[PDB]
Amino acid sequence: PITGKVTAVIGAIVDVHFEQSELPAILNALEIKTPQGKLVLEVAQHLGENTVRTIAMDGTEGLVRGEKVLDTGGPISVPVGRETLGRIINVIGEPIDERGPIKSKLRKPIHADPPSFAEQSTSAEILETGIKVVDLLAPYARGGKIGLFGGAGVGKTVFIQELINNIAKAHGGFSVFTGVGERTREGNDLYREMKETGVINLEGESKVALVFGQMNEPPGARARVALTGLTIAEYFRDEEGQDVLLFIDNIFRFTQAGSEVSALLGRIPSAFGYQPTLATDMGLLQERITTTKKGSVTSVQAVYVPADDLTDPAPATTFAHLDATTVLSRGISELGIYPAVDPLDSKSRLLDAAVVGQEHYDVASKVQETLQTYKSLQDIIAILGMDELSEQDKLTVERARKIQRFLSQPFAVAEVFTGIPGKLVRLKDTVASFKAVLEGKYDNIPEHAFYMVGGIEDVVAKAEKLAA
Amino acid sequence: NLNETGRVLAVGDGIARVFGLNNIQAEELVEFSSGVKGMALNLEPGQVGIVLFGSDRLVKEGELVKRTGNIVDVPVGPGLLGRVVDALGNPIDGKGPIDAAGRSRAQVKAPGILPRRSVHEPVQTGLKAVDALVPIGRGQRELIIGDRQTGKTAVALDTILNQKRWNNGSDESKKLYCVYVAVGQKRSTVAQLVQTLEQHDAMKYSIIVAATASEAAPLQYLAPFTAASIGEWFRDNGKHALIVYDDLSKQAVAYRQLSLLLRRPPGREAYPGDVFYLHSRLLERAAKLSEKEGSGSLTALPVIETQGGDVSAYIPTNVISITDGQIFLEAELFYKGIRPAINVGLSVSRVGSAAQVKALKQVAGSLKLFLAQYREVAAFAQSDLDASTKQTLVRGERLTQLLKQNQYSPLATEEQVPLIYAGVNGHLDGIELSRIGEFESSFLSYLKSNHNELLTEIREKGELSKELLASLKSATESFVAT
Amino acid sequence: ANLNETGRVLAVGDGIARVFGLNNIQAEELVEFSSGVKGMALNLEPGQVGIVLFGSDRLVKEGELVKRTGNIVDVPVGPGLLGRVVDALGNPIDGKGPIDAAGRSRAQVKAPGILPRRSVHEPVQTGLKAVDALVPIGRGQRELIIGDRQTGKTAVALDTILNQKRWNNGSDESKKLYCVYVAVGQKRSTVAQLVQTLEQHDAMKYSIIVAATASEAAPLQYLAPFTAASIGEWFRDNGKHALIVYDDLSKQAVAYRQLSLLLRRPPGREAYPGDVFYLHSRLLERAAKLSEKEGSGSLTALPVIETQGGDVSAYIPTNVISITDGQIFLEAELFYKGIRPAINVGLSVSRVGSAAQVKALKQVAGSLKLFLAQYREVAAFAQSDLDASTKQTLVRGERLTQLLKQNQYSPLATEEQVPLIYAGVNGHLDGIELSRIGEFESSFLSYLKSNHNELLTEIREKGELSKELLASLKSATESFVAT
Ligand SMILES: Nc1ncnc2c1ncn2[C@@H]1O[C@H](COP(=O)(O)OP(=O)(O)NP(=O)(O)O)[C@@H](O)[C@H]1O
Ligand SMILES: Nc1ncnc2c1ncn2[C@@H]1O[C@H](COP(=O)(O)OP(=O)(O)NP(=O)(O)O)[C@@H](O)[C@H]1O
Ligand SMILES: [Mg+2]
Ligand SMILES: [Mg+2]
Repeated sequence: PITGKVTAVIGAIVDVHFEQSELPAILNALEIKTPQGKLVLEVAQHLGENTVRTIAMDGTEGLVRGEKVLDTGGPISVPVGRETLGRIINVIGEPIDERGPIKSKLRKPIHADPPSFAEQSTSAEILETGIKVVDLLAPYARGGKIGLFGGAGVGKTVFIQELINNIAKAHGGFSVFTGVGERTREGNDLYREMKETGVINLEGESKVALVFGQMNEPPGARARVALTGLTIAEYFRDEEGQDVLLFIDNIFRFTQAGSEVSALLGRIPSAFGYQPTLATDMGLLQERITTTKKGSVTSVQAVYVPADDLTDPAPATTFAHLDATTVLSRGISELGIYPAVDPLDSKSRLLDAAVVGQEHYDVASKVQETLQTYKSLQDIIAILGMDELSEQDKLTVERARKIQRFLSQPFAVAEVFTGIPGKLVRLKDTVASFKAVLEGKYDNIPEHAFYMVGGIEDVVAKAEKLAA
Repeated sequence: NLNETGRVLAVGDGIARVFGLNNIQAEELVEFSSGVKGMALNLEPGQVGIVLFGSDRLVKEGELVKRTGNIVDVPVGPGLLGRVVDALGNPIDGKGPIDAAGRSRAQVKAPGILPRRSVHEPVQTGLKAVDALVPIGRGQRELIIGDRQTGKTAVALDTILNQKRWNNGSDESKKLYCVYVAVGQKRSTVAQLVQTLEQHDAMKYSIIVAATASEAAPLQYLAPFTAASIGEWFRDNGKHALIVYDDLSKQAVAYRQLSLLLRRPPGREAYPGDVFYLHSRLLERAAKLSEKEGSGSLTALPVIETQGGDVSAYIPTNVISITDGQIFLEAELFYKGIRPAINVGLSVSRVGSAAQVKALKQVAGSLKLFLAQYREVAAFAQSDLDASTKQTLVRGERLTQLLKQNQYSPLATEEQVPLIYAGVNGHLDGIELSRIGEFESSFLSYLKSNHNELLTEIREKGELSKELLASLKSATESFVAT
Repeated sequence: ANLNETGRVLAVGDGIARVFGLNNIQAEELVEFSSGVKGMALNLEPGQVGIVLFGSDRLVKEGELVKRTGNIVDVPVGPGLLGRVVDALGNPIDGKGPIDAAGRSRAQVKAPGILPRRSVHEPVQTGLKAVDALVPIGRGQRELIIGDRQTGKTAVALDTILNQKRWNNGSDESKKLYCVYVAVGQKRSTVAQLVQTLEQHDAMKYSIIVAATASEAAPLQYLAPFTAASIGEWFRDNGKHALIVYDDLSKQAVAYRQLSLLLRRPPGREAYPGDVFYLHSRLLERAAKLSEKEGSGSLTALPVIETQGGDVSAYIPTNVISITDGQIFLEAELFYKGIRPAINVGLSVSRVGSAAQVKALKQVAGSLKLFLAQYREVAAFAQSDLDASTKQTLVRGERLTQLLKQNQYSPLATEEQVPLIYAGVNGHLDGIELSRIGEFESSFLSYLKSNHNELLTEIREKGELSKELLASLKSATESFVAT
């Protein structure tokens, strides 16, 4: 039962005294008992003379030099396993949904070493996502990191929610959503919509785990929450053998929080105000998302770009870790295409003849090149009319317009908002379906049949209902 | 003694470094021999660092300092309505003691994930441009941002003035109590503001928390949190209150002054690396509470001054990322005559339509669209144009003109929808741009004389049935032709 | 416990550990801590030693025992390191067990001076039609690969290594190029997936991977390129030829800035310390061709720098550009379009590799260098006239632009290259469609291999083009183009 004494308090920075050789290792959690509940402190420094500098995980107002501080023996630990699903959890593993304790079978330290170079999977491989646009044109790397672009107005929470769904049905993996610096109003929003949509099911079985680290929490808490969520997401990989999703929203706010803590600890800022540890801080988190011999954590991370400056160290360092991107757009939204993926903007390192196979690569490449030639025509189609189209071009324009609508898809999660049933489309479908369209086997099926349907058979079936 | 007392080690620049106070709490109020108070921000090993709430000619090396035992707090409750207080809740209006229902800490945890309900109720500013295009809901944080002298305060003040409609009733669910936080403004400005609210009989539902230009930084730093507690009494008791922080730039500045003087590590722009935490602590306290917790709400209109429209600057960036949207105001639009100088393409309400009277959502759903289209085709205003691109031009020019407004004259929702139905649905394209002013004036009065029926139904149902649009269409077309 | 040999930790934070005692420690000596984590004695003072940790600070407590090593920071070297993957302190991380080492070179070694060198003259063969014709790399040279994020930078280094398989199976001891690929701040998976690519192509057997990845403590990343240099130097010192790839020095410089700021050194340009030029300079200066009086061994460096948004005037880009012997600059604008390798010719140069170009390339690539930098002239001013005079240049250029396009993991022999550039330079493609230039190569090279293998063997053997062999190359190309 290792005790110490608060000797200094400056904002979220607390110094604490201990007896010779009873000092908690750097990164150990410490606890002060408040009337609120408990105040957790993360060791950050040995300053000398048996004192430690630590960063608070909640407010330090009302603290008093001399207050007793318990050493927890290790890093902050968090409940793991099936019992976390459907629950809301703060950085320190407490339930915050007023639904009683998470009587999880374990608790695990949020700071853990990444898999070794030996543990590393050797061949990158696709994560089948059930979503059409994504699996054909910008496929997710299994174990990879994917940056999700675009904020409000583009159907984001539903895209994220269908991923949770499809993955849990096609792979039997769960999800962890971690909100880092999220707006609280919006955390509440998301919780209410996860229950509405069924992905959180307070009576039955739940697909996702919620971890929140709000804006109003001190820098330390916001710096660390991503780790908490990851630790939950790691256990499903490591003990369950699951291909697991981890949503970090937003990854920019994790960089900012880390930046804030560094400043408060007295470190000289690097370029542009950022911490001097920006890259290793990023490394320490990202490197844990990966494929092991057991399975894989696959993370989808909302990325915010400051001033749209892709060179600002924040995105620059974040991008170094991204394997693919999914770009949701108001431009694709306004046209009537759900989900609102930009199929010429979303890019994947795994769209490669080596990874996905020549059949896959050839289809996807032409689909792009088609929609690209179609874009630079949107100008002259408005001026020269349509009649002034050349032999190949007149056909590919009418064809692109069909392909553009075949990339839309009804989501099983949105069914309650829509009424339309949801389809989970397989990759073998998607490639084949689009390979047939490209060649000219469905140039005589009217557009509306390609819109909001599943696998190729759904174009055939709907076209024969648009005749009754 | 030493546990409850201390001696002053050194003093200067509003900091007193003090020996003793061994039992003092982080951020405890203290009291010096001369009568000046101050708060313990730095509990260090040998000593406490205390920021002064008053001129530090009052303190001397060796002077005795007393614990008070309480973290800084403030009187809260309806006894404050119509009152102007300092940051600590001391009245300054000359009107005698403030009856408190109880006292409340400056720093308080924002409602968590759970006790919140989605924003769904209008905060009616009464400003066409806002209410139609950037709707604020009870619980929302909508930023008012812009350069100096652009109309930022006016936008809050006319919103405050508008609450007259419901604050003169008995239904307390509709009422919106008002807290205006004057931070770093000169005193006559705050005095000239109060004189205005008094003239518009809007003081009676308002609280002014004023930590002004020549006050100790800690008081300017504190004013926002202090008032937020005052505002929270309302929220916490099943009622609704609007808080205007005017402005958070100046607060950021006093916080920075404290921090550098206490020698805490500086960073970008010399703000301490917890300045963001300063504002998010504060703005996450605005909230719509769940039914289980009273259904009360606090709503925040923070103000931010930009320099040369540089939203990328440290504080503007923090705040823009913390809130739920910006109303962005511009010098150029102003001189053009577009007042409120709202730049629509840059303003947002992230809550949006769910915070908007259904009636206004109906006629102005398109309005969102057109001004957007207007702006793309904008530079074509200078000859040989399509029937497509000139129609865009004609309509836009008029809606832009419709949306102009005089200060201190916010309009009712039943006065807005018919003006915006008129604009949106083409009934203005015939009238010359010089007369869209006198037109709005004449159309409303006429509608009052003859069609008081639908005004009432708009006001009472808040919706527009199919018969109503058809009635509106009839009343409009009949006015235009005359 | 000696105070001379042993120490107690005073304090530990921000990557530094302060130790009391160690009174017989050397400046820059490795130490071992209680937990196994090692460090370096950076700053030596009255009453305490400043030690930089080679791992997490969590791993060192106040009051802890610290033992001297006697050794200055170093690594194992020798030929026993081929087909291995070590970390920056030479610790084996491929799970393949103990490193079999000929011995231990230091991390910081001085570069051979003015005397012990000779000029470069031997080809490092990349197998990349653009590099070998337009930016020839010598054995002992230092050529910087520089470009934006995701522009095939690594791809050039990698395909260069996979091209060495050609002679690294042979008997001739001298045309063998042993490799060192240094991963600095990369993802652990990327490096594992990269090894697997050296494995599949059977290249791993003549290469060495040294890795300090994204998550590892900064000083390990800072250290990695140096301990890689020593590993490489062995070959240079023992009459052999090693190729070293620093991937990348951007991230090393970033690691070094972290180290520097945590140590509170005055931050200069872009918050890099005063001595960041020096960091690289001392590194890249250890690449040399040695004089026959020193065994003729050669180290060759291909460092990688990452520009931001094409800006080469940034601090770190200009520093290394003013250390290296040239740059292969790869361009985001070209890479977007398909021209890959995206070697922006105009902005690319080799400074000493001139002497090192295989004559047969130099012959069919005669001023192809300065023509292509000048097809770039008209092509930027034709988007203005339909000129018959300047349309053959725009059709030589356009064809040649497609001729230098290349698939990845497809490096080519010298003999396969010279006739492709003959068919280009001499205009044999002008009538052939653009969309068929890629089909011309594959059909042509087969046609060459099936019939004219006498000509193909001969280019390889001589390294020259006899007027006879050029008068024959004319016949075989005209014959295939007509059908
Ligand atoms: N809707 C309006 N129509 C006409 N005039 C207005 C309007 N709103 C504000 N003004 C006037 O424009 C000037 C500036 O408005 P004000 O509300 O003082 O903006 P501000 O952003 O608070 N400037 P400051 O606080 O001094 O940096 C004042 O003279 C107002 O009276
Ligand atoms: N000659 C080539 N032809 C076609 N594709 C290529 C070629 N060379 C590289 N690529 C591909 O282009 C993408 C990026 O190339 P890469 O070699 O990783 O560049 P890089 O500069 O290392 N990017 P990064 O390391 O992430 O900053 C990868 O998918 C490569 O496989
Ligand atoms: Mg103002
Ligand atoms: Mg690379």
